[PDB]
Amino acid sequence: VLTAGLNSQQANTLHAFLDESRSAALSTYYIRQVAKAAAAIKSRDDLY
Amino acid sequence: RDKRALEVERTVSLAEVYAGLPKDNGPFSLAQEIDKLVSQGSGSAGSG
Repeated sequence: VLTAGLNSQQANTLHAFLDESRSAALSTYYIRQVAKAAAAIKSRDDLY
Repeated sequence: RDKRALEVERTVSLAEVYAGLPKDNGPFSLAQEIDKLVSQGSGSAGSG
């Protein structure tokens, strides 16, 4: 409901914010919980 | 091949450029948006 009250500039700002916070979280989760051992991923750079 | 070129001078007002953007591009008054952006620590106006 709260995001529905935003204008287009605010919506773009919000989405940019969330996507950046979100990828950090997903990347962290992935490396420790999902990444297969075969892939020698130690950090976010390796994940890329 | 070095033909003499026509030499043309054209004056461009950016306020008109921004004010005149199509509605879908977020047209704006340049002076007003600058005031807001300067007062704020961040933000943006327009798009693309």
